Amino acid sequence: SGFRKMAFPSGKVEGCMVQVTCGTTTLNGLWLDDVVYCPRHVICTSEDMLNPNYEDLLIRKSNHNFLVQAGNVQLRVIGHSMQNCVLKLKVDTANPKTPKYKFVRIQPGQTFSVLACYNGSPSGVYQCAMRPNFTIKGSFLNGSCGSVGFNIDYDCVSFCYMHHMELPTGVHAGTDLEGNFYGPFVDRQTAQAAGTDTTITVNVLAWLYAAVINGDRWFLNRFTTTLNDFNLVAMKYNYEPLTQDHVDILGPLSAQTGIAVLDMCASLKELLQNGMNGRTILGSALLEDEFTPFDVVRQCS
Amino acid sequence: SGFRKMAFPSGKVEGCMVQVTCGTTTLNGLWLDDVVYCPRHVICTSEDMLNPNYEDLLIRKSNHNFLVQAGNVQLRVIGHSMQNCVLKLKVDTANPKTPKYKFVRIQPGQTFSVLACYNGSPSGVYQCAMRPNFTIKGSFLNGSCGSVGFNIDYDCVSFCYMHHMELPTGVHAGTDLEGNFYGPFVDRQTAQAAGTDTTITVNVLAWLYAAVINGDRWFLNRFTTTLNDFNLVAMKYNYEPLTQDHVDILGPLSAQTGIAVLDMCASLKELLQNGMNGRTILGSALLEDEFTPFDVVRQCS
Ligand SMILES: *[C@](O)(C(=O)NC1CCCC1)[C@H](C[C@@H]1CCNC1=O)NC(=O)[C@@H]1[C@H]2CCC[C@H]2CN1C(=O)[C@@H](NC(=O)C(F)(F)F)C1CCCCC1
Ligand SMILES: *[C@](O)(C(=O)NC1CCCC1)[C@H](C[C@@H]1CCNC1=O)NC(=O)[C@@H]1[C@H]2CCC[C@H]2CN1C(=O)[C@@H](NC(=O)C(F)(F)F)C1CCCCC1
Repeated sequence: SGFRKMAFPSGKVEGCMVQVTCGTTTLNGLWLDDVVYCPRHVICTSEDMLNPNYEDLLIRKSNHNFLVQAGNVQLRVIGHSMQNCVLKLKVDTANPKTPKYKFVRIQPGQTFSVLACYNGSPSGVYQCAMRPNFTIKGSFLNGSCGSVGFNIDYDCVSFCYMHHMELPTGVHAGTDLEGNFYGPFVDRQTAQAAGTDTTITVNVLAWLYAAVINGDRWFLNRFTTTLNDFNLVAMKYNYEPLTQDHVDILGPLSAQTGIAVLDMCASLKELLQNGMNGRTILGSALLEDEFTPFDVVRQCS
Repeated sequence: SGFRKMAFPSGKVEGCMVQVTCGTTTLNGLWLDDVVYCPRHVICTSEDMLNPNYEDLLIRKSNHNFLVQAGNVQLRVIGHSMQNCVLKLKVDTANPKTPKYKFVRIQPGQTFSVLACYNGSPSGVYQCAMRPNFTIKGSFLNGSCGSVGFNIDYDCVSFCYMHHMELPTGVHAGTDLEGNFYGPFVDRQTAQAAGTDTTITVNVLAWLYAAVINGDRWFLNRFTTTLNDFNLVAMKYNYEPLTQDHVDILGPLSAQTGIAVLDMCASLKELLQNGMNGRTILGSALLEDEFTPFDVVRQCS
């Protein structure tokens, strides 16, 4: 039945995307009820960005310094406040398309959908993982700032990411919707570096189970192993240690396939030690770590 | 800035997805104006599907044999007709969320976004290519039938795919919105086979340009080649021949990077002849053929 990098349907979030302008700076905002959330660096000039004092920069602004456009209609700003690295703009109209929503802070290894936006206009949607080093491997150009990441459980949108910056390795960094950065990054145009990344082991194992459920079995073997002996090989290949919490989460997939977790661990070990020898798994020549156990169950129903 | 398999925002299509039930068969339909489009096999029992006569099966049905649910509201059917492999259900309410739309039949090598749907509820969105053998490498379970594929240009949705079936290789087949199958497939549970697939050469070249635009340059070389000598190596690696039409389409990417098309061809030749030697391009260990030149320009702005 097949296995694809699948994003959440983006309709509930499209209806919240607006354009926020302050002087010559234009980026994207999220309009929920009578509040528009955007990156605070909207109030910055090129010069300010080298070493901004945001509190100073903001006390020098008024409501009228902020143009908020929902498509054609201009929303009148009637209030502003900063929360960490996000600006909150109180507007005179509650968004009639406000979905059921929450603000959630995701953990490294968890996945979410990104709605790339330019000038408040949705451009595309794709799935990302919060990397262990708190970066995301996104696709973001100038104008993307204020684009959000989200999960949809039932009809409730859980917002977990707002886009702020690109690092020199070509990966991306931003905040939760309360304005707290993921990882040790700051909203200043200064030399900053992604820390060394690791492979999300539990997600590789989840993807191996997805493979089996779709009829790729070539990489399986009769062997098993212990959490301990497996984790020695993980250490060696720059893979996150696997925990009992990780084995427990892989349970439903373990049952559905009848392959024990520590049996599937023995498969990963041999793949790590010998490579794939010109073969592929779910159309990849690399071990994929951007599917969670939940993503695999969800998609393989 | 990064490169991702990116789907169109799915909002305009979510607002068109309905559930169609006929007896015990439930699948998805597309509600545009006062018409609901769905797979004609909705009128089939398990038994009928082994060798249906659809004309017969349909003449034995009335408007009242079709329950159409848009979320919680039931739409009253006031007409029905078959067009090839699609059923058209005239309903008593024009869809207030009908976007600007077209029905288009796409060519092999072209891409589109799929909104996977179950019980008329959007489940996920992802990008697909119409393969040269007229299959798509989708992710579709029982209940997916009636799920649509589409491109969005300006605010106009061009619908190009409706889902009908899975082939034994685990790839998928269906129709345009006028009910004509892509490829030599029929809507009957009988032994049918995907033909041998080729790699979309123009899309691999487009993806190499995307690579250069994002700073992957390792695979470039000083050499060039001719269309003919390149096509000799394409033949050998099960790659579609490249045409002047393909070279012309790659022009804007050729210009933007200053790498001539036949220069980038000499790179593909060496990648085909010697492989990648443990290196990756845009995070893939395989040559990717599901990005069009348009997809690369659009995303790499
Ligand atoms: C974002 O602000 C944006 O989209 N703003 C638009 C409105 C005004 C101009 C465009 C922008 C998004 C990135 C641009 C390229 N790809 C992106 O994802 N972010 C930034 O430009 C961001 C600002 C805001 C906080 C810090 C500064 C600098 N910055 C960066 O992304 C830079 N990164 C760094 O300085 C650092 F080293 F990572 F810290 C990039 C440096 C290379 C060139 C592109 C920007
Ligand atoms: C689709 O009709 C559906 O979703 N309908 C729902 C309502 C009733 C039950 C589910 C369904 C979608 C596929 C099922 C698995 N994944 C899919 O993409 N299509 C079919 O089942 C389709 C019907 C309609 C036209 C032909 C028959 C048979 N069929 C198939 O997909 C089978 N393929 C073939 O018979 C053939 F060889 F390709 F010709 C599949 C065979 C094995 C896998 C399950 C069905």
